[PDB]
Amino acid sequence: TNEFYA
Amino acid sequence: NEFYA
Amino acid sequence: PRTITMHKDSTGHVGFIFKNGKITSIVKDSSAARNGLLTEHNICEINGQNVIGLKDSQIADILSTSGTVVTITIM
Amino acid sequence: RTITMHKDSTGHVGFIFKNGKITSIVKDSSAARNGLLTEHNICEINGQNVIGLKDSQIADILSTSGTVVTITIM
Repeated sequence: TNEFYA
Repeated sequence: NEFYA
Repeated sequence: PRTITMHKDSTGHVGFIFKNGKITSIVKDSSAARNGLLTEHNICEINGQNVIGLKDSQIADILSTSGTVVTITIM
Repeated sequence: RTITMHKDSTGHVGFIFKNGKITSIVKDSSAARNGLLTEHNICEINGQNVIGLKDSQIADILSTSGTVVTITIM
């Protein structure tokens, strides 16, 4: 959790 | 607002 | 279309991105990749539960509170 | 070391990160085609040092960047 997609 | 699963 | 069974990795993820109920991306070296999950397909069912029409946050909650083995039907 | 990528039609280059480190690469993306590597820390984006910045600031820099994104990793 708290991952970011870029 | 995409989601990772 | 089809039914794909995946296993969460050690971070709790099966390896796809979605938005608006549709899979948009597959993660390299992931269970979704190994098991042949396809992009640009709407998610229909997760662990036997109809998710057609649910909000993305409701889908994400189902996925996050699912166990290790996750079976998704797509169209 | 330094990897140059182009945003797709959705505005993404194709990677997931957390705690300042790249954790996943997306299939069929700019990051995949250009050899961005997982389990490496993000040091610079478009020549700006980002070591030490919080994830939301890194995400802000990426989203506010133009089409070409160069990232240095280690």
